[PDB]
Amino acid sequence: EQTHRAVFRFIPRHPDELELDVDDPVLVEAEEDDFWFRGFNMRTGERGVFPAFYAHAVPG
Amino acid sequence: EQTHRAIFRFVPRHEDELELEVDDPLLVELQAEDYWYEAYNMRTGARGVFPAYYAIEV
Repeated sequence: EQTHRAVFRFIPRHPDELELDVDDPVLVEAEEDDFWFRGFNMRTGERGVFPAFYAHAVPG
Repeated sequence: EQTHRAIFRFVPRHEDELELEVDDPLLVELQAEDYWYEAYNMRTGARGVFPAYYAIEV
């Protein structure tokens, strides 16, 4: 189930990060470090963490 | 000369990252094409990188 949609492009600098393009559907699984979300980019099939404010909740 | 202000709370997960509280004054030294910025946090005196969306120009 999709939980969020990316609002801004996020390109990893760190190997544990999830790349996001604008509009990407994301399933947010959990918060790791405060305001870091672990998610699944449903478009790319990748998993990783990203800064939480990059994603906006959607009904899915 | 402040260039930006932080608009989102950013807690570093990674060693190179700059912690941001909302409204922190920032001097952005490097905007990279991967949409990370490298800055001096003018409140905390720290330096590091943070995601471009988390700051706006003043």
